[PDB]
Amino acid sequence: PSYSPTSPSYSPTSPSYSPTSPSYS
Amino acid sequence: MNVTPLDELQWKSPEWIQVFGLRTENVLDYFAESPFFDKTSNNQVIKMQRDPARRQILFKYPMYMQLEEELMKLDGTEYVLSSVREPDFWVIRKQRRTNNSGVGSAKGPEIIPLQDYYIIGANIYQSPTIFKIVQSRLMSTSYHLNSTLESLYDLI
Amino acid sequence: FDFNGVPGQALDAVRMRLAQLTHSLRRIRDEMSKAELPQWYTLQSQLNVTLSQLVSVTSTLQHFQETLDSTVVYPLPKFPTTSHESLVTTLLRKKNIPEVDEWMKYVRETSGVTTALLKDEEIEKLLQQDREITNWARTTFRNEYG
Amino acid sequence: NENGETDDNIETVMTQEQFVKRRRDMLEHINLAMNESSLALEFVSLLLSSVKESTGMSSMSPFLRKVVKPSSLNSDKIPYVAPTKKEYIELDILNKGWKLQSLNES
Amino acid sequence: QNPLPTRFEVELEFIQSLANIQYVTYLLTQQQIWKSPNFKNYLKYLEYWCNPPYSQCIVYPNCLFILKLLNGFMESAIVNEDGLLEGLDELP
Amino acid sequence: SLYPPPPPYVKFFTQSNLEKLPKYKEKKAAE
Amino acid sequence: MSNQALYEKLEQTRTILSVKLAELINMTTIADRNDDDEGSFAQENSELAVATTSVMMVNNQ
Repeated sequence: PSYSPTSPSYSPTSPSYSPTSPSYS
Repeated sequence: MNVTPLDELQWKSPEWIQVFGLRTENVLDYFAESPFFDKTSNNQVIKMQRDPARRQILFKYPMYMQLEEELMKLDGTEYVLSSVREPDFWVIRKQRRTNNSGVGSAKGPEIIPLQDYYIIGANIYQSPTIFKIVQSRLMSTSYHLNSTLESLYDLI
Repeated sequence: FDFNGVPGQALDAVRMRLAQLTHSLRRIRDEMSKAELPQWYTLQSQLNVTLSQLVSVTSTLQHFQETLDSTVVYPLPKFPTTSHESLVTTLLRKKNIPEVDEWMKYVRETSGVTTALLKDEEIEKLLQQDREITNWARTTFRNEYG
Repeated sequence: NENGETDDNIETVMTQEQFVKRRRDMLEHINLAMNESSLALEFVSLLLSSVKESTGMSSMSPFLRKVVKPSSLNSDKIPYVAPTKKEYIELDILNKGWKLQSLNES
Repeated sequence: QNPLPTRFEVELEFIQSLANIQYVTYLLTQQQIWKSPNFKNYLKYLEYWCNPPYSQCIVYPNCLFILKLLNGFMESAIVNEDGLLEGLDELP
Repeated sequence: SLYPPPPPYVKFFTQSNLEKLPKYKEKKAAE
Repeated sequence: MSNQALYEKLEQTRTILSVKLAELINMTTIADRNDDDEGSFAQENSELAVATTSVMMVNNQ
């Protein structure tokens, strides 16, 4: 009962959270 | 010198040739994660040198089940109706993907817990994370961005 | 009985304050878009001032179980439905810092320290404590305001 | 004096591009934090384990379509110790003096 | 017209283009090329031009200095998750 | 973008190939 | 009447008194004041949120 429904926004296009360095064998 | 620290990428395609398809998957992870440090590998090298409550919940199907016996053997502090392990690494899985932990088990008749690290493993990548670490994340992010917002209240 | 009671003791408590900071931001976000008219400089401070307050309670709610939660450190295992559409899982379970961490360095390097170790560092602590004690001097001067 | 202080408290301005771009800054830079507080609402679905948890969960429309209660943890009260006891943690408290200093400079 | 350049010709042309500050900038503030260590490793490999007989082919001497800087920077440069070079985020 | 991309040879500069290099250089000693 | 108008002014004055003090005192806490003494009751633990106290202090105080 805080407000009513819960505000969507879900996002994978954001800045980024993952890096990358163990690509090499 | 830049670190990848709180889990990042995989090791990929290199034991994709050696082939990943469960059971072998665990060993592929070992090379990849750069995170087999003692017991599981140690068990591996010695040979290479020449239930639990959670386990009951888990239930092991195929050769990894055999290894499991070996791992208990490797690492078992023994009490009357109980056994505890040192540094074993192990897994829980489904279909395309699974998740694995490296743990310490404390047992009893009506309860048993393993304290460990847990790692999920989909398509050549490992995830190892923490709530509270998890929060600080987009939380501090929310606020730095709110203070960009507050800085913009530089309006008359 | 199959699977486990994992964690999340005060998780409900985080969610509540996580929501209120979401709820106060979200509403300001909705208005923020009717830039046709800004709500009254009273109104925005009422919403953006308790909207910042919301994050103090949400800031503190994090520390209160702060031992408990970084210790809990749960990483997800789920339905393989989570595995399809992928990323959502990478995204939704990920902790980082944004472009943010950078002015965090600007700030860290803005201090007078960095690689000189322990003995000289312990000393700086005693010195900062002396600054807080010279701040007590504020107590003395406040008596004067009388 | 009061009228003039009230004028500065009327947001009022006649700026072209100057006034325009600035308010767009507010929109985006505020929106970011609004959107990241929504990751905060996603930790809500992360509970699962309870009906009141589902309630919190429906917060995402994607939660409306991602049924599972998904996640689980163990015990590293030891890692809490490491967070607190590390020489790194002593040092990090220096990041507290450092940001706070630049805040005092502001 | 001449045939397509040789590898030696391609690398000599390329190392020398780094003598142009703007271009080096356009690279430093790329995204993709810093995700993987490939480019970073390539630039260190290119230091082969800094010694004879190779260096005797360099017409644009600055490119060698800039390569050296560029290289030493990279070793301690922190790479963001996207590719963004961290130590540069404040600049355009 | 009149600014060229780095030479195609960059793709070969993986950490896996770098590791194999010292032994390869040896073997070689034996366009 | 006049009385009610003044009351407000007095309250405003009290508010003005109580916040350069919070800027000074919170300065101590913002600068981080981790205590070897167990009795001292100010906290700055978690990363973001304990230096966030510094960002909030700024805008608030």
